[PDB]
Amino acid sequence: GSLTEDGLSYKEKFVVRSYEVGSNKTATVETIANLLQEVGCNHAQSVGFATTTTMRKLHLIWVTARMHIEIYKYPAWGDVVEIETWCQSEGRIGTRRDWILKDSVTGEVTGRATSKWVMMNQDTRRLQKVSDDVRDEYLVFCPQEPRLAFPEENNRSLKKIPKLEDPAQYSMIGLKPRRADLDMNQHVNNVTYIGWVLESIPQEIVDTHELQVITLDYRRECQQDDVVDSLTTTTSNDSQFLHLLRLSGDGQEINRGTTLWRKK
Amino acid sequence: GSLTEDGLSYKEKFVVRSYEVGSNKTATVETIANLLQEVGCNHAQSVGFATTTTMRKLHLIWVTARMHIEIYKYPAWGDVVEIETWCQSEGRIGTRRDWILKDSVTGEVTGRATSKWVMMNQDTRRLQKVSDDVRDEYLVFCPQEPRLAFPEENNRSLKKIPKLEDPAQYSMIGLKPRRADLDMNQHVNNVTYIGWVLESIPQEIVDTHELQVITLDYRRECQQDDVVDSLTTTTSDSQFLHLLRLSGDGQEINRGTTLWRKK
Ligand SMILES: Oc1ccc2cn[nH]c2c1
Ligand SMILES: Oc1ccc2cn[nH]c2c1
Ligand SMILES: Oc1ccc2cn[nH]c2c1
Ligand SMILES: Oc1ccc2cn[nH]c2c1
Repeated sequence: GSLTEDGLSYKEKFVVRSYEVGSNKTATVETIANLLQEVGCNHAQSVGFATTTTMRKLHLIWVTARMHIEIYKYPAWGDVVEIETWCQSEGRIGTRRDWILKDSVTGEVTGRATSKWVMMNQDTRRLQKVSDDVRDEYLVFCPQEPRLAFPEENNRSLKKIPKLEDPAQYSMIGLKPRRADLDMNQHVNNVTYIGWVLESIPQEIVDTHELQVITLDYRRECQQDDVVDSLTTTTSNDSQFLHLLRLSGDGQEINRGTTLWRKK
Repeated sequence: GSLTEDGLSYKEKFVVRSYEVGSNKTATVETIANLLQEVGCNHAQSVGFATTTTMRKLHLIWVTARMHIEIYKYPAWGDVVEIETWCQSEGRIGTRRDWILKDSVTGEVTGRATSKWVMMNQDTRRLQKVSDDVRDEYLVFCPQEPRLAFPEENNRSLKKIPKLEDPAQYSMIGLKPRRADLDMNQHVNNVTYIGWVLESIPQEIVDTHELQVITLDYRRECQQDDVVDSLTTTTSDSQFLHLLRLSGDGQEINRGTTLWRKK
């Protein structure tokens, strides 16, 4: 991978691996989300990082508040997918990281993603508005004029998500992360939550439809010793669902989301 | 990746990804096992295949009976690992696939693996002795003289593994595969079983030791709706005996042994 000519975005090519594909003979949404995370990590390393010096001094970290992914065409095993990523400050609310996925051979856009990140103290877990000092240190690596993967005036990436009411139409109970679901700092990887949300989609939908859109809100972390319940209700050719992840015991919410599926 | 000059083995380089590393900032054993599987798939595609023409129509498939992995040095995030793989027929018993892992920069051997594969009818699940017709269509892609990743006389890769007796010292119960744990044919990937075996190793061992050797025997496949119990007992470096069995009736799916070195 490499930073582009202006040094304001980062591009990388990936060849889809045999173990990365699902029952459709194409890359799963979890493989895509992992590649978005990988290109994001390489972009941060190429520019000196995704904590800055000031964040490390104040015990501050970036945490994902929302992830929105839209896939038009999933790459097959052996295909080359090219991913471009960039960041932008959104005032004092937080930062936004965007991605554009392309078929490396034809140059056609096959997917796009956008994520909202908030600043949090590592220890207290208290969210805070972005300070001007921290902002200045990020701005030199971001384009100054808006560059959005989802420009549209009424787009799906910014819609409010309601809380699923009991009883859920479908559910997958007792979901536990294993050690491979944890990252280098023993925290559950954000991609595992996508897998858990999709667990409550019935097999019939998986067999006859392809996941086209997923929007996921992150409210709370799931610990290594936590147990999760995944709940889904149909809200709708296309099928739409409302999703809720909550702790098995007391029902504390960890995530809420929406998915949109198109007939195969 | 590419077949070597003689076309009798296959080599491929992989750059370790950020999400592929664990708590010690190096590639997990599950990442390694996935790369061995990936280089094995690419070798089969490059020579005209993971099933022959005669095996197809006769509804025959290759299934893993044993996997033995030894890691001396795990690659870190950004490191380049070079993997060479080859196959050899072992008479009418089955086939063997071997791997050698190297640091691509220094050329030093950082790991090695060996796997035993048996022939099974995909429908009845009955194991079969390898027919001479199938043997012939495979021997043109394998070296004729023995080439072993584990040459040593009666080494760790060929030792018999006993059945763990109850009560187990440690256990992780109620383990279920999710859709990401299934492959392109909706079968649980062989790597998930490695993850499940290691789940019953206590966190204290994980924090103070590194996994150096794992030998795993496959007895029965776990279905998408099956629930598994992972059991471990210390037999000793630290050494453990492992058993994976169905939550309910206790039917055995796997047995194994691991060897860990102090960090
Ligand atoms: O559970 C699921 C269902 C659908 C998809 C698509 N990619 N990953 C999935 C997992
Ligand atoms: O057929 C293709 C080829 C490459 C890519 C990349 N994303 N989706 C694809 C589909
Ligand atoms: O549960 C475990 C424990 C140790 C390792 C090392 N790689 N992957 C593991 C999983
Ligand atoms: O430090 C290294 C560098 C590359 C490889 C490959 N396997 N292990 C390694 C360790």
